[PDB]
Amino acid sequence: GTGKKEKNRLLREGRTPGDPHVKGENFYRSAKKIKTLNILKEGKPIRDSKGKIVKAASFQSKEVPKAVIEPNRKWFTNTRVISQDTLQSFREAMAEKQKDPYTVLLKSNKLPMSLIRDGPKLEDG
Amino acid sequence: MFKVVKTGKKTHKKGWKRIVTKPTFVGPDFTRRPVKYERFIRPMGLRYKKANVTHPTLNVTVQLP
Amino acid sequence: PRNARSKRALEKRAPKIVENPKTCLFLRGTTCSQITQDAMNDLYAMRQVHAKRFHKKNAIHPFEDATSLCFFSEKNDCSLMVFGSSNKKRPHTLTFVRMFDYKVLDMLEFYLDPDTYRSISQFKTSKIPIGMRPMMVFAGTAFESPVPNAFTMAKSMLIDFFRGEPSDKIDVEGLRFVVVVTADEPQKPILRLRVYGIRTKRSGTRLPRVEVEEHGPRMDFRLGRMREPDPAMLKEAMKKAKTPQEERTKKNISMDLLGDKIGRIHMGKTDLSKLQTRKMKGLKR
Amino acid sequence: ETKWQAFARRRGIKPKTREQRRNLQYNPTTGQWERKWGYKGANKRGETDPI
Amino acid sequence: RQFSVLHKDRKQISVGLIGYPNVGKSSIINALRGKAVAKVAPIPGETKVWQYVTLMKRIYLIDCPGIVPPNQHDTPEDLLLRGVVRVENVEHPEQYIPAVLRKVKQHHMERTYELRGWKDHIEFL
RNA sequence: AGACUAAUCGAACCAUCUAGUAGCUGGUUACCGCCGAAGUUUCCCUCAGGAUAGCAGUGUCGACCUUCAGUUUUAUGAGGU
RNA sequence: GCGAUGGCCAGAAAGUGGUGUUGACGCAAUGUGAUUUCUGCCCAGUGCUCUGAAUGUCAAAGUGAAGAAAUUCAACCAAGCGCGGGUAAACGGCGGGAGUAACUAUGACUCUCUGUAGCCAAAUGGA
RNA sequence: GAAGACCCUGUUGAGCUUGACUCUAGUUUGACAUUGUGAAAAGA
RNA sequence: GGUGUCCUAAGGGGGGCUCAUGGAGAACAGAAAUCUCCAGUAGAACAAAAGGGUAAAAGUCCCCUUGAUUUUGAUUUUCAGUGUGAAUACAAACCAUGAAAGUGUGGCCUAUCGAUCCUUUAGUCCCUCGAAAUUUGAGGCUAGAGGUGCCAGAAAAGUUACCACAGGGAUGGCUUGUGGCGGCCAAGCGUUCAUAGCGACGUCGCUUUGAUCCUUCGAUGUCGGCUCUUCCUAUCAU
Ligand SMILES: Nc1nc2c(ncn2[C@@H]2O[C@H](COP(=O)(O)OP(=O)(O)OP(=O)(O)O)[C@@H](O)[C@H]2O)c(=O)[nH]1
Ligand SMILES: [Mg+2]
Ligand SMILES: [Mg+2]
Repeated sequence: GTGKKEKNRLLREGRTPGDPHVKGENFYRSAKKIKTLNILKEGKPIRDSKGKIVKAASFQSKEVPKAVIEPNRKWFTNTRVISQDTLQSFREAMAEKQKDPYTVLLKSNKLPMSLIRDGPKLEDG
Repeated sequence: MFKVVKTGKKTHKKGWKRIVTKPTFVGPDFTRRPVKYERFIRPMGLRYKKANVTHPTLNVTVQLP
Repeated sequence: PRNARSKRALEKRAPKIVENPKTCLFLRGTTCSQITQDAMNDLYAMRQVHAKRFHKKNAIHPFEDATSLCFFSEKNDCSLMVFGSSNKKRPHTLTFVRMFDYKVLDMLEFYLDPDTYRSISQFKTSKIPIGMRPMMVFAGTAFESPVPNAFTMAKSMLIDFFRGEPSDKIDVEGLRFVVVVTADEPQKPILRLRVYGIRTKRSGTRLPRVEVEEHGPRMDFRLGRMREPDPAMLKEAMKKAKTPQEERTKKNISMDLLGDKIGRIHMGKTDLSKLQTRKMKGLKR
Repeated sequence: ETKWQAFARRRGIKPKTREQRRNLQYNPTTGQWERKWGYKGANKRGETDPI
Repeated sequence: RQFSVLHKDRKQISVGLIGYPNVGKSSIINALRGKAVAKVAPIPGETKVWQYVTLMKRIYLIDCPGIVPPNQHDTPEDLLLRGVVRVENVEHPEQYIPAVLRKVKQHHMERTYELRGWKDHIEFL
């Protein structure tokens, strides 16, 4: 055959020479799978001989960032707008909607439901 | 921001799970990740949906989603 | 394209999913009659907005070499040409050239009858506004051939010439002019091009009574030489692109009237006939 | 596909987000917002300083 | 499988089983899996904590302890006949026998215990 | 059961290589006299990093010659406040 | 899996030993683990095995040419691999059912799917 | 027998696994020698 | 291409104007400085590589924006063990400008590492191959050329709850009874060449006709029980 070494496997699979690799790659492990399985091993800090942490664990950095918001014109505009025709079409759909047990909801539409659903009843109001 | 959630039955624990200690917003149609792959834990008792928002011009405070 | 204006020009000339309206280049050979020039002027008047016009004499014979036409199309971004010429054999000729990717897709000669040609100025009527699309009527049995022929290609080129800018909506006041092309199968058949203006009258019903009045020009053609497309080039040219606003339909996935994504599940028939119930002690005699 | 695009596809390198790739950064020492490049960018820092 | 194909964007789907104690949740998980992967007992409260079982590559099953939603109109007799409690830990068990005799047909009891001729539940017992 | 194999078992016991190696732990033996310290200074991929400046002691030698100085004053800068 | 010029072993080796005073109702290795119950549906991606055509990769030995020779260059080139077939279909994947214009793999493009104790099975319908 | 158990550090030791690295027992393929004596062809 | 300088960036929109050159004139000024008129199809400028680019402009000066890469999308393509989806395409909205018709923007790209490195060429009159000579070859030394498409290369993983050894370890005169954010009022503090700024007491906005009972929202942090004594008071009883 060709060989069970990693050079032989990469040449057989036609990988690009000189590409970097993640430590622990083999036939059974890709880079994504190695990252997934190294997540389970993460969480332990690096310490010196006296137990003082010299490198913090993942997402335990202790470094205090600069929490600053830049000035931007986008903060003062309308993100979502809707027209009266679109609202009226949605109101007609709201009135027309029925319930089917054999259909399921997969992704809700972000809509201004307070302007679309009907008002409370007279006696309740 | 994150505290360490420890797992395992041995005296030495694994420490990869991080719990968010501040209020969060998870959005609509939210289903939590399975526990074997849930690194970040946003607890249900800290999730918010509404806020008391003030309009500086109109001088009105309304509870908005 | 270092300059932003040249970058804009290149982006206009770039291939697109939804293509721009086609531009027609009107040009003439070294010898071209006054009748042929008048016919080219009338066609340019019917298509002013999406046409460019040359004004020199070009030593080009389209059915021998079309490298110059390819160069002119590449330089002017004109995917149609109307080319005028004249010989002793062919006294008044309009050559319609349609191209694909700056290479000649197909060509067709029209021979213009000089004794029956009337210009737009020879009718004292109200004319078509600039940029307004006329409706089109193609009449007669010459355009329904099972095999592609000169009349099918002529119909395709005339539709591509008069189609204008496509739109999803039209004002009802923009339905006032019609271009009618009539041709019958058979000695050589005559393709007749006429343009009319449309007036509407009361009829006692909801629909109006349409009456027509001639607008011009009045052209009579005999179909001449023909250059058919390469089949592979024609397949590439007749591929149609799907816009992003055309959703690729997924199985059991829909959008309802409120915009929610909805999935369909299928339970199947409930068949409990093969179920044996538990043979309890209390159910035995 | 270019050399970078092939390399990123092989190595699982994800494209940077538009917020991540902005020409803006906060300088702590001066306490101002500054561009990373371009006219008066941070890549040319100190070319106009007095000392 | 249909639900998994509908949620093919995710890595998998999770199916959680809920209901009353002893309605058969763990048994349903075992029946789907083809193997005794969850503990099954006729006593209520056999399952005390949630359990993941990998049914297929993209389908998870989540076993849950049984729940009784509190109702002001439900009686201890109703709960005991629904199977909420262990009957070894109740006081005065014969006070629930008349409910069982109302629920079960008389000839079914007679052929079950090969016994006939009682006039009340005390004499039956 | 990694169980048992002479109280010795995730590899028995005996002698030798062997005074094996340790940067880690412990220890390291009279007196008086004269001096006497130090912690990013500058460069190098970091931690399981290095040199290096600086600060000291003994000798000498050279005309131990030139004088210099963590100071003030004078002139002129900065601070015109 | 093995019909003896064999399999499974052991040994540094042997004119070496064992199984073997053995021969498929046997021997050796696996998994499961009395009885009763029991085999969701369909394949064909990994794998299992096919001397089926290839030289495509193709060592040593051997062959030819050039050079004064060291040497260099050429074909030739086994198994395995590769290519192309059938599966223990084990692992694995696997919402169905219809059509067609593709025409073989992969299709692809539309359609639409929700008995207060019985019947049927060789007494029983069970874990 | 707490100089235990636990945590932390090592130029740490050792057992164990796998297309981690370099080797290798075994196995398979080819060539050379053991290897001799006559034919019938096909090429030089 | 190498150095040293300068800029409220480029772009977009709108408006006004007309260029290179020639002729005739104007102190210094004289082929060549600036000014005036006439003639000037672009023979200038700017883009591209016309065989017909552009003239009340696509050139050049003023005005306005400069906000340095917007928002939304059940849609397109790719991706996502960090799935409020990201990137991308398209569309819409917004935005800039203009009286307006309109016009236009909301980026361009790219693996990395050596240069004391890698590859390669020449030396005829360079040296040596140590018994001698010649021809190949090799080494040394010197001088060149190119720069990761054609300049080679850049794949030494885990686990130990069966274990072992050498070592090192195991906020505080804090707290308590009365929410946060936003606005207003306000005695007073300040200020009175500026009339700003602080401000208790308050107040106002957000956070079921005695109902409903068909909405219980995550163990990293661990408590106990027995026996028995004493203290505190922040008092349940007397
Ligand atoms: N006859 C019959 N019995 C069933 C069936 N399914 C479950 N059972 C029995 O019902 C009892 C309850 O089964 P479980 O699987 O423990 O049900 P559960 O609701 O999970 O009980 P918890 O663990 O307390 O939550 C078991 O003894 C089963 O044998 C069934 O389909 N038919
Ligand atoms: Mg149970
Ligand atoms: Mg259960």
